[PDB]
Amino acid sequence: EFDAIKIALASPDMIRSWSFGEVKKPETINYRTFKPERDGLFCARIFGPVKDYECLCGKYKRLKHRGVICEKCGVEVTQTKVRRERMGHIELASPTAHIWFLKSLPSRIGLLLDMPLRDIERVLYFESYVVIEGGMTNLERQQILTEEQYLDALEEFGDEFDAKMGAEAIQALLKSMDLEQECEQLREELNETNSETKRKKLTKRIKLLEAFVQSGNKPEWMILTVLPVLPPDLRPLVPLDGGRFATSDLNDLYRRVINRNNRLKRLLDLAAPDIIVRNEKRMLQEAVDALLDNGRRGRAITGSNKRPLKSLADMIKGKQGRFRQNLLGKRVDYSGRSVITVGPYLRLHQCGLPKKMALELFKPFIYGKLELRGLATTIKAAKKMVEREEAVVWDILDEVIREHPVLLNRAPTLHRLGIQAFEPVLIEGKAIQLHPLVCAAYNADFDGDQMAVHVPLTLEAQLEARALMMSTNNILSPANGEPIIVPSQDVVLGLYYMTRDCVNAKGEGMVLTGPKEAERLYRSGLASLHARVKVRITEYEKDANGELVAKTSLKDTTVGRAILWMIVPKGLPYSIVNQALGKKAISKMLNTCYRILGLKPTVIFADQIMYTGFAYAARSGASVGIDDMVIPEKKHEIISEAEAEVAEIQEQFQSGLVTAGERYNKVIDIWAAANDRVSKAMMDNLQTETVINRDGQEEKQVSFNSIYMMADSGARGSAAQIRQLAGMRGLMAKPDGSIIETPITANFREGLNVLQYFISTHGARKGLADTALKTANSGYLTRRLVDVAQDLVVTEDDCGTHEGIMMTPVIEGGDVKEPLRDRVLGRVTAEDVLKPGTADILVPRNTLLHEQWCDLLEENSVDAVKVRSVVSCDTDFGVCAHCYGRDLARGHIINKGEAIGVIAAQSIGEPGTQLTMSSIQVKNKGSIKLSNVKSVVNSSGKLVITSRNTELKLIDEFGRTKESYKVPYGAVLAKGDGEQVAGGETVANWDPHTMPVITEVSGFVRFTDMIDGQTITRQTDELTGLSSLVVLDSAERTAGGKDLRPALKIVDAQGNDVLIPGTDMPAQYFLPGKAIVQLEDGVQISSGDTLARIPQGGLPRVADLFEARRPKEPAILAEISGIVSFGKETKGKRRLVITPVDGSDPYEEMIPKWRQLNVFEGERVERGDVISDGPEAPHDILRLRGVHAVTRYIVNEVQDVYRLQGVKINDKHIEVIVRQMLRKATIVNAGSSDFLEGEQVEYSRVKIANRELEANGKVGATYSRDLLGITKASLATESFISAASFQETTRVLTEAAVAGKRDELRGLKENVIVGRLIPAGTGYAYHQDRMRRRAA
Amino acid sequence: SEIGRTTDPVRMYMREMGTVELLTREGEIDIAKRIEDGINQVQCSVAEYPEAITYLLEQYDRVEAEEARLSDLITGFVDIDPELAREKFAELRAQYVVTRDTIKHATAQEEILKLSEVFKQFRLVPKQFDYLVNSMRVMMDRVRTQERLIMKLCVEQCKMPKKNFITLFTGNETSDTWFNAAIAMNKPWSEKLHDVSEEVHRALQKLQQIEEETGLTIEQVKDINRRMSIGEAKARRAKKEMVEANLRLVISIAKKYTNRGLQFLDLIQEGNIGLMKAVDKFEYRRGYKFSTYATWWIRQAITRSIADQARTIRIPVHMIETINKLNRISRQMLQEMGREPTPEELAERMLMPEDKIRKVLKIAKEPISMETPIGDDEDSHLGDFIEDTTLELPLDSATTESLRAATHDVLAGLTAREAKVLRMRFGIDMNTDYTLEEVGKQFDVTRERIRQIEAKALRKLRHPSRSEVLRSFLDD
RNA sequence: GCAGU
Ligand SMILES: [Mg+2]
Ligand SMILES: [Zn+2]
Ligand SMILES: [Zn+2]
Repeated sequence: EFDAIKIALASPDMIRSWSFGEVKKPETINYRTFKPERDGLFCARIFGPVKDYECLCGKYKRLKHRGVICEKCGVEVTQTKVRRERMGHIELASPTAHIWFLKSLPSRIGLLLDMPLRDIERVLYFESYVVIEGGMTNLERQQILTEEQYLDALEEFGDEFDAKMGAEAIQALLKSMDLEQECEQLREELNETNSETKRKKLTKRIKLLEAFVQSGNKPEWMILTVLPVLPPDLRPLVPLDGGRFATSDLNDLYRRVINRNNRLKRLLDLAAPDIIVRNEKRMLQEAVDALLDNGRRGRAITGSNKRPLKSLADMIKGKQGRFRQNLLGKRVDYSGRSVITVGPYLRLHQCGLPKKMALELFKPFIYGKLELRGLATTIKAAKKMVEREEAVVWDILDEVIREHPVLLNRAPTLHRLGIQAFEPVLIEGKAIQLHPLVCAAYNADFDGDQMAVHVPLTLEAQLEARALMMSTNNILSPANGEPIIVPSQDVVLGLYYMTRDCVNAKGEGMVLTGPKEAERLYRSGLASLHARVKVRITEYEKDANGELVAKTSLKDTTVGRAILWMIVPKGLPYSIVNQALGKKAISKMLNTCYRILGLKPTVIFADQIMYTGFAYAARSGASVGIDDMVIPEKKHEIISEAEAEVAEIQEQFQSGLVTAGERYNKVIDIWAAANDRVSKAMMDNLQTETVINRDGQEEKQVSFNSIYMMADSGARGSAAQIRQLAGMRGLMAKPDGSIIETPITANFREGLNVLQYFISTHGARKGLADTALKTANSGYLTRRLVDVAQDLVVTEDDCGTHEGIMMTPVIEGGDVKEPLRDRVLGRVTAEDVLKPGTADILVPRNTLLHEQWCDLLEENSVDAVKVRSVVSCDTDFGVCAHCYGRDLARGHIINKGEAIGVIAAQSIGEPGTQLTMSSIQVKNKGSIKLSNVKSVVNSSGKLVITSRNTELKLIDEFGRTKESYKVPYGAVLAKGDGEQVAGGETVANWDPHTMPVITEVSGFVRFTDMIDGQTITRQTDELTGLSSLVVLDSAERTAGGKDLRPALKIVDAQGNDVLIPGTDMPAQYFLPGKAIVQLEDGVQISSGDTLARIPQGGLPRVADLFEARRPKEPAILAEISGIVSFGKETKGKRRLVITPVDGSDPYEEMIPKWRQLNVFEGERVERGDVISDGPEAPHDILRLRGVHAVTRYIVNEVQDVYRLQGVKINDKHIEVIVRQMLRKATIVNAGSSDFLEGEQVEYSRVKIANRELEANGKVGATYSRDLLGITKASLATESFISAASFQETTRVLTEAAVAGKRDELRGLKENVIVGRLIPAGTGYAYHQDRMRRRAA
Repeated sequence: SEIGRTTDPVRMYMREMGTVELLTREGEIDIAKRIEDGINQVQCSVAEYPEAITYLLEQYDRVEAEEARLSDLITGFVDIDPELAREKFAELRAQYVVTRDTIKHATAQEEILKLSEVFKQFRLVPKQFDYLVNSMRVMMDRVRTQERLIMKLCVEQCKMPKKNFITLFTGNETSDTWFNAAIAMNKPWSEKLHDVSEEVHRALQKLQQIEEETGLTIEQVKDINRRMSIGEAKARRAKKEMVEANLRLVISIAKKYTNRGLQFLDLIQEGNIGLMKAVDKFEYRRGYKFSTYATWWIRQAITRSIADQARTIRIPVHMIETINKLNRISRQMLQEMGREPTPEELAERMLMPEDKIRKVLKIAKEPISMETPIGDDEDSHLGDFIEDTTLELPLDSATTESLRAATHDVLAGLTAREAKVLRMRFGIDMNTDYTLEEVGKQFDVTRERIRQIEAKALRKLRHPSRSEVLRSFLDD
């Protein structure tokens, strides 16, 4: 039908070609008879007939004569629907500037004319003249003039030159200009300009001019001489039933425009003075500019409610514009909604649908089945039968819903499991019955939640509901590969109570012939569910060939685990139920069953688990009383001891020994110690209070307390709440965050008094307000991520690349936070993984690392696997199915057509509402190993690191690292490199509060330009015994030694200048200001000791990481690898220079010296080493260290936020967003290509252009990748429909219009806007057919 | 200065407007006398064109027959009484007598400015003078189109700066005797003008025809045209000073109409139109101050503008006056009896029928905006509760297609002749229905026979054999 | 606007 959407500027000829007549009069309709008035805003002659096939005089009334232009009134005889399609126009008496191309910055009229917007707004508001042609005169072409200056120019030059004002002048300037000549002239004066700011202005102006000359646009079309009129059925004037009318604001704005325009034509005919016609032209300009964009220039026009009128631009932009409110989401037929209730009798694929909802949702299905089966002779008869609700329409309704799925949806749909399909079971209620196991997927509790039901009509929609979205296909999560159809509070508590053991329980010690006899004993009341017993268990294991081999053994079990074994499918072991099953043990049971046996046994197992958990929780009688919350009898004495302790700290404050700051801190710590004591005493009382008798001897076991059974199951609650029920609830914070020094010494079993309760409300309402105000932030982050990543589809099977990230375990300091297993599970390897014993490949090159392969990776001790990632995929316009890896929801390699960007964006932004708003001591045994090493030995026997970024890992006896610390520069290391340690001992120590400069090699003092009094101030003090010296500040020096930097260097007592071993450049120590030296001239210090000392999260953090924003004071990274030196000083910025000897040396930086610099002038640096310290900026990481480096940085810094809240998200989903962020490139060398230096091109475009150039021998362009934020990358797509739909519709539409852009509907949003199949999923085959048959 | 500091067009208007100083009582007199001198000298300039004299005198004899009234012929005479006009137009007739033949061309050049300064004492009305000046603009268009024919009939043929050809043209006015020295340059322009030297023929004489039907030479009537332009621009210059000085009066009046439906600037622009009307309709000989006249005209213009273009569904000015009288009367009644008056007492304080008051009260409402939020709820509006009533229910679309199918089958159960008679007589399967005569010409059968055929098929289909499915298409 | 999730 159509394959692209071209946007451009509208010529006045184009505006007159759309229109079906000119609107000459502001008349909307006639007031007596509501027929629309001639030549008006609603004109039946212009805009078409107001009734179907009927002219407005009624002379022609039937479609016998259609398409007939009546002669009594000029109304065509055709459908009235043409009033939604037929535009009109207004001939403006004065040219009027378009407000979008004048005011949306940067001004296109301003950028095109090389004219400031203040000058243009003064010319077109009739406040100044402008010389549209100079001639043989000193007046140039952009020279504005005042009124009297224009009079003086007319005195001196007469009627030779041409000068005008208003938008006629701007239109003459846009019309008279030559575009190709000025473009080539700007290219000339850009080749000869080296000022980077002028080069930026020139290149943006050149791209504007060349975008005009490549498209069909002319500049003067930005000045409206004809104005279009929207069809009157889109700005309707409709009579409300109460006699009153209801109009759109567009009729008021159009009527204002036509009134001012007809008055301007009047004044131009009357030959009015220039003051009046200038004021009228200004009013017409502001009325047209209020029609197009109200409020963009100055004060918004407000009509008759003192509320601003909604202009044309407001119809299409914003959260209430067409793009977001009617085109990306829309109200939908065949849709109902009701409250959800449990229905625990259901199977995983069933919902309960009310009969009175399903009779309305499926009305045409019932009409057609009543017509078909002969039960109704007509559709009117069938309608009456459904309306009366006969007994036969219920049989028909049972027929029409039989295998017909419905989609159930709980808004907010945070992720794709917020819409799942179900087969309806007709129930008689009015509430939907939602299966329990899917509630966690919807985040749905039955406390009033409502859910919408949608009916898939077509066979394709029914088959997607059944194949793609049905809740039996959805038992794994797409964020992490873990089960999401998972048992929960009542189920977990039932299975925990059944699978526990009691010591002397009824029926202990007998021997059973199997699980069926155990169930017989329990139901007969001959044995309790916890009696430790001996059951003959037959279990099957999948053999290596793939079938199930049996084994029969007497298992020491309890009666309840024997009973639960009856529902476990065959290929699972007995160790899977022979334990007290908490929430995680049940989730592991389900995950094991899914990996071992598959989906079809797992859904049966999940339903059976739910039924048996509900059943044996019902039989449990598990109840919360008030005696379940046992307060420890040590609470009162622990609290009295803490009160006595704070009283002694209070008398120590009254006696002045401690300041109120340390007093406050010590009172807080001796209240938190008491809180931890009370919590430990409470839990020690609560977990094991069951002491019971085995053959007379008392014996303690795990408590059967209900509060503890719920907490220990993981059914509901944690010890953080049990501590507030039965312990104390401790220190509460003020509204600002400073914790109050006296705690709530009460719990909820006892009362909180009035003051304790008020103090607790302080933090309660803060939590509630953050919850109510961060959903509007996490939803906005999710929206930005979706609109950056939507178009990423898996489009290939393999790109054949060999790149990939080196996955390693996440070791934050001393402990691991994510192993290699959950980091490489599901990836494909990028290179052959080989054993630590080399030359035998452990895992082959291109292998998908499923759970067996990961078990192989942890049998051996491989700790770094190079895997393939989407940031390194060679596929252009998409991602190969190998560089993604596994589809986490299914568990196999991902299919071609999966829309992985929307999955990644939902998986990241779904947990958003769970977010908020010195010496090293090796912990366990291992062999230390330091990297980035430059090392010497000290005078005493330490190991001294003369290197900045040396990092100390603990290589264990297997090769894998278990802790990773950062040892600073100059820190003395007690051990060597490769020496075993003891668990808990210290390896490295240093000075935390000051930075030492350490001796390179043993030698003698030379004070080179260390001038006393000019660069050195001598200080004296008694308790040191030896006088000290300070090298002077910048603001304390006299003229002198700041220009010649004072240096301390190495010599011998020989008089020979002993220097670094290996080089002969002069060794120095250039001591900066704010330093300390307590050493005199000629002192002897050996290598390895100091010579001088120098003193020194949440949801917004994720949002800032993805917007790629530069931090406040970023770390200054070394650009290129060279040696450090210094230039000019004291202009506020010391001048660093980094010189590589092996090339073009000078690279100079302008570091402001109020930053504490982190490198000395002697050592060599590399790209990325921090010259100064601070939070790294990701642009610098991408620029200097590479793409994989900023990828690793962003995924680590995002998972750091997500792992504090205990949120598992696979790294694929952050790597997708990172790939979509670094999607542009800048040309540094244009090469033999059609790009310009310094322009931002799509990276895939320049990559394939370089490929097709290198194919023909010509060398391609070279580029530098860019890191844009998710907003700046969403708005910079090559598709203007997606960008205009996202946000900033006005800027995107003006850029796209003046660029003459084209949008090929390639992503997902442009195909949702126009109502097509999306190019992902079941619409991917359709688009492959469409682009392989519309290409040849 | 303040140029470029504001965006409000009201402030720019007041800025550009305050830079004109007001007038004293005697300043308006001076400006009005400048206007009057410009207009009566331009009326003397069209009096230099004696076809206007012929028109004046023939409508003067029609005044002797009273074709139209004298007030819109003449406003009086300066140094209505009709006996001045008759005999002193006879005096102008005797003046036309003494100028018609006293040319025997150096002695005729005094009687023409004597005509002008004896025409001095004449006053003329706007509309018949508008007829005269449209005739004069026809004269102007003819003069300029003939001189531009002379301009670009030769220069589309030649390349030469045409001042050499204008130097010989001015004064000849009768023939091509000025073309005898055109070729003497012998630079190729007058060579190419060879090929034009003929086709100017019926041009160059025909203007010279009417030249002496109006009596005066083409060059000196071009002088009359430029003197007319000078005098008229002199009048229009002084009409500009009087408008630009009284622009504060328009604002002082229009500030009283501010929130009555129009913007402030719309009111002051319509009042400016009214002020220009007052200026070109003002005469100072009545001795009244100009502001008292311009106030009437500005009030008229502003209230007429509010009556015409302040409403979405425009109501006429008579219904606007009716609604204003109604609101005033109900205002006074509420003030005297402390409650809103019923239409059956509002109709008796006025003297209109009660149903007229009811329809007037039904009329006076302004349309709601569809962006009005409901209950201060911003995400909703009035616009998304309004349904499209003109649509057809898809159950009714299915009913229509099912009725088409059922009718098609139960007419397929007939003879093709009579079934086509029914499909042809109604509009079934056809764009139009046909009356019996049409199909009588078509079926080669007389009218009442095929009428009986239609009745035959209708009686046939009324049976409960076939009409059991069709009856369910009838309502209950 | 006011509530519900
Ligand atoms: Mg809820
Ligand atoms: Zn008609
Ligand atoms: Zn790839």
